[PDB]
Amino acid sequence: SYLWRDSEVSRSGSGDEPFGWVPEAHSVFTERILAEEPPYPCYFGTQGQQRGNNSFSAVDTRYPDTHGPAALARSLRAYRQRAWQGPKRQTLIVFVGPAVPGAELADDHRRFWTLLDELRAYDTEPWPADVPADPSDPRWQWCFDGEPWFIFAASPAYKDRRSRDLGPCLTLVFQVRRVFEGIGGSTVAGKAAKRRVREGLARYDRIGPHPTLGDGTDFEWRQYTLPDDDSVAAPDACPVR
Ligand code: HEM
Ligand SMILES: NC(=[NH2+])NCCC[C@H](N)C(=O)O
Repeated sequence: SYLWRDSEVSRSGSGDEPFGWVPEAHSVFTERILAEEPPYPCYFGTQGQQRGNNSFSAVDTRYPDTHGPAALARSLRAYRQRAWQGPKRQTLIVFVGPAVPGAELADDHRRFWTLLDELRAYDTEPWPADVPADPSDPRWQWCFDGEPWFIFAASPAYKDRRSRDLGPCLTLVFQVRRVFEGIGGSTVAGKAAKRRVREGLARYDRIGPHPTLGDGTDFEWRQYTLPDDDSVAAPDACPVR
């Protein structure tokens, strides 16, 4: 019941109630993604926003038993069903709040991995057979509710990689793999997509595309939590589990 379309987010909370900080986080996020000049680097995200294809949820760290990982697992199951109907290019954006002034990027990434770990406990489906369960396997991807996802962390502590600063809260961006159908890495369209996004990053960010994004697949976990510099994590060092 915490899965929201744009028009529903304002009813999340009002004032100091649980989620009372969500409507403002939603507005900061949409302002970032819809900004005109320079445009947000990912036109897919911008187009998804414009087309009503982004859904939202939240975690309120003050109330983990009612507004935390158990509820987010329910929201994610509902989102997964939604993501397989209508437009292929949908995204779920989950704000984790209230915001913590001065948090370091490493702290927000720690919080990200901890939240994924807490979700695994609430998964009602077995881990997919086509995906290795061992997070040190080159082919590991995070899975939930019977399928792999692409998931990444955004944080206000991304100072140079501004594309990943979506507002004052740690923000989790979830997609089922369906979003990439038609823009695989070998495809003409997929190469054009990476060109276009990376041109956008070269007009928006203070640091270029991270090496773990590739030239334009092993150890995808490193993409979930890009650093703010050119450091490259050890491949077998995924924090999950
Ligand atoms: C609110 C939704 C979205 C946000 C906030 C978002 C954000 C980003 C960001 C920050 C990047 C730069 C690389 C990175 O930091 O990981 C990126 C790249 C990209 N996004 Fe999105 N995105 C969104 C939706 C989508 C959707 C729906 C697709 C579906 C096709 C998509 C496809 C891509 C691709 C292909 C890249 C390029 C990867 C590369 O150059 O190697 N995005 N996006
Ligand atoms: N935000 C992003 N980096 N999006 C692109 C994710 C693509 C994903 N690594 C794949 O193999 O399909």
